[PDB]
Amino acid sequence: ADVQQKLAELERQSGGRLGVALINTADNSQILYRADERFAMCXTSKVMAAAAVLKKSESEPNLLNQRVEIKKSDLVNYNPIAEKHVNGTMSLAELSAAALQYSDNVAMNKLIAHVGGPASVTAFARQLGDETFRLDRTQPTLNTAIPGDPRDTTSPRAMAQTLRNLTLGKALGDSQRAQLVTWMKGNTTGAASIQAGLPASWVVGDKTGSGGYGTTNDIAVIWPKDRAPLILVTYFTQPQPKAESRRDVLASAAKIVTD
Ligand SMILES: [Cl-]
Ligand code: NA
Repeated sequence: ADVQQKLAELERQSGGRLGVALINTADNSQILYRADERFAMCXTSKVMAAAAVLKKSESEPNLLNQRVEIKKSDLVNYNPIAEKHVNGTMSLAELSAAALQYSDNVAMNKLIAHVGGPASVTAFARQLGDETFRLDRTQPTLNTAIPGDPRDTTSPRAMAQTLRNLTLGKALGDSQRAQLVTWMKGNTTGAASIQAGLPASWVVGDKTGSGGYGTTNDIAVIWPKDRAPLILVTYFTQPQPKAESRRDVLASAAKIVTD
């Protein structure tokens, strides 16, 4: 009740729309706030794309070593890693790491294309038992985050459950699960988001997202000191098309639900 009041107060002060789902594996409990509403995933969808490639690799041993050409025509709006590799190749492992750890747009698009496109990523989610996730578009258009638009959305509840399956459950084989967790623990983009609301000693693997309407997102697997792990999804979006980022809102939500 108090956690619910605190999240409602945070949402009101922020001016936007906040979605939270925490799974605490200590006691199999959840803390939910707008957890069945849809939110634009933005960058957070790259976990599903990378997981689809990892799943494909379970029946294609050297898949992660497969080379992918990077060309000027592949560049999109945010290419921090791929821009360094234009006119050469990157492996699927390198693209997965760039997508997950730097939010590289080109890398996401190569993962999407490899597995057959947005509808194939969505079909993979369905195979896992996630009937909420939808990836409709590639980068950069999947980030538009227009209010009322269901494209490229999921709910906090569904994303938390799916992230739990991918990182702590059995969606992926042991090698592939460990690889996903290692990639997420090496993320470089999340220090101001969920991590900023947790004690410094806790270990986090996370994936952020951002987009139009000031959309600011983070999804995380969290190992608190000497405790069972948590899964936390914090999704946030705002009324104005050109609203600025609000990573502090995600940090505040994380602090509220883990205090
Ligand atoms: Cl505006
Ligand atoms: Na989206």
